[PDB]
Amino acid sequence: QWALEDFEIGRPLGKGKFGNVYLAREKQSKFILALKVLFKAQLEKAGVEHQLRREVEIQSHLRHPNILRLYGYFHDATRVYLILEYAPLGTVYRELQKLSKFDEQRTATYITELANALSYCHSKRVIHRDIKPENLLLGSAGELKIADFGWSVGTLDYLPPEMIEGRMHDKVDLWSLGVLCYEFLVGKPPFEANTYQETYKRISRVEFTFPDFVTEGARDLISRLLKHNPSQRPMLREVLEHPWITANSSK
Ligand SMILES: c1ccc2[nH]c(-c3cc[nH]n3)nc2c1
Repeated sequence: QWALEDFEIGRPLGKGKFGNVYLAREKQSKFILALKVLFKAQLEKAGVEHQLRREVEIQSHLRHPNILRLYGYFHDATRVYLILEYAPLGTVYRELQKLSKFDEQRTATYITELANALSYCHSKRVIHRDIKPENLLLGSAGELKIADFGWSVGTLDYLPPEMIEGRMHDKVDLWSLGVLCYEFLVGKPPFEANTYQETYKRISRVEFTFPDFVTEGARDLISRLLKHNPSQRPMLREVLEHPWITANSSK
């Protein structure tokens, strides 16, 4: 449908191995969006093309306030272009370095927004797996928007024991939500190591601890989420229904 000459590219927004995302405006519509620029070269090279066209599938057909819209795509010679919704307030990653830590009411809200987001996804039998702050965008309202659906069906920090030990995986996303929740509160993930190999162990053995300032209800919720056994992990409903969530989730 589209072409590059339909757009006026703007300030660069992001980097990464495959290329960059830029601000851009659609010529005749004046519409503002984001253009992901991926090199055909590197997509083939790094044997991923299949992943790319799966991201295209899933993230297109999806619709939800807490999921980055994907309006479509197009390619040329050197590259493929993903026409993405644009998110004014950037990544959660950035707001985390900037603040280093989050409060309970910000954390809780994010957790909700995230829960609901994944509710909709699970309902459509799609799982993310790559839910890390580098992947969470903020809308104008300051609201969470899950981007990026490459790995939707490397940094182990976000990956649950089953995935990591290479097993039957169905609940993963709830482990991550646990992880995410801990990261928001403490300022780094609960499984952070210095090496790939150590992290693996730390995760495999579910070794994590709570700095003093982490309130009891938070621990509870996180603890419940970070169970080694997939089956023992709450359902999103319970997470939404948790007393520390509801107590705190401004939204
Ligand atoms: C900083 C500030 C705003 C941003 N929006 C985006 C973005 C990426 C895809 N859609 N919107 N990245 C940003 C980085």
